[PDB]
Amino acid sequence: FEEIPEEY
Amino acid sequence: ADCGLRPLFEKKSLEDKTERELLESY
Amino acid sequence: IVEGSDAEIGMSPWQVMLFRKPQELLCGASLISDRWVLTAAHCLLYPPWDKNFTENDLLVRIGKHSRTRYERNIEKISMLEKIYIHPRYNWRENLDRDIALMKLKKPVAFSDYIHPVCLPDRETAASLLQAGYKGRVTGWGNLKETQPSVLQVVNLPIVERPVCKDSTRIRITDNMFCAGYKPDEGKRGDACEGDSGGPFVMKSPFNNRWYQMGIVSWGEGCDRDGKYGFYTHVFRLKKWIQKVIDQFG
Ligand SMILES: N=C(N)N1CCC[C@@H](C[C@@H](C=O)NC(=O)CN2CCC[C@H](NS(=O)(=O)Cc3ccccc3)C2=O)C1
Ligand code: NA
Ligand code: NA
Repeated sequence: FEEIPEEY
Repeated sequence: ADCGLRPLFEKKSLEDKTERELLESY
Repeated sequence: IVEGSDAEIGMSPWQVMLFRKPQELLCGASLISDRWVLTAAHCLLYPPWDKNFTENDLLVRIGKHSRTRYERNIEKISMLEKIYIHPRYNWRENLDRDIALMKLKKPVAFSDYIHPVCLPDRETAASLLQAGYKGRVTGWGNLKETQPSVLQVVNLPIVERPVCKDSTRIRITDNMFCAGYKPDEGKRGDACEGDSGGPFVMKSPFNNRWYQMGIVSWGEGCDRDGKYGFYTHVFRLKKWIQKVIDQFG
């Protein structure tokens, strides 16, 4: 999985 | 309200490539 | 999905990805309002497998096309506020009442790629839920008892209850329906691992709207001859759906 925004 | 009417298909009066297969079975 | 094909962009804008923050794909789900997601209870809770997911364990991803890329400017990722499992979900025997509601931390915004599906009314249900009428299933699950790069779609026929019953040892309930081609039909297709919680939808010929009739629930293997996928019967549980939203959102 391509990493997702950290804010999430 | 606006449920089940797709912005890119129903709302523009375009059909997806296999939806006739559904309708044809009814 | 087995023997399906790539979805078209914006073809299933109510399709949701249940994503585990290891960060892995748990199941599909469907958007029924700006704040409510529908899924399979077993996606969250399955004691035999030691599965009991909580609000803070998951992320909901909406407007997706690709299974793994973070689709910048397209998808929206929400946090769950609360999970509701059907009080009579039967995880001990047959996954009877395999349904849950997830209320989002904040209403999502509609877009070309994010739009809710309708919930059937008794009369839509009455005329569409007929043996031989086709529905559509979508997901990012296994292709084979094996993973797509993009959302897959497959159109499948509802099969007569007796045929369903006689294909398995599990005992079937009024809260389930099964779908697939019969060995004779020379057309294949089925949901597979990772598709659970996704929508089984039909397009009404009366008002040209898409209705979610079923939820990907269970089966035995994927695309086996003489076997069929089983789905939760959304209309039979609609009462419970209303409720929760009403009694809470
Ligand atoms: N449509 C199919 N052919 N499927 C069968 C293979 C993949 C399934 C999606 C999956 C996504 O999570 N659902 C399953 O894992 C739900 N479940 C949980 C326990 C094992 C069970 N399958 S089984 O063990 O063969 C038979 C069984 C079914 C119901 C309760 C217990 C036993 C199953 O289908 C659907
Ligand atoms: Na049987
Ligand atoms: Na089959």
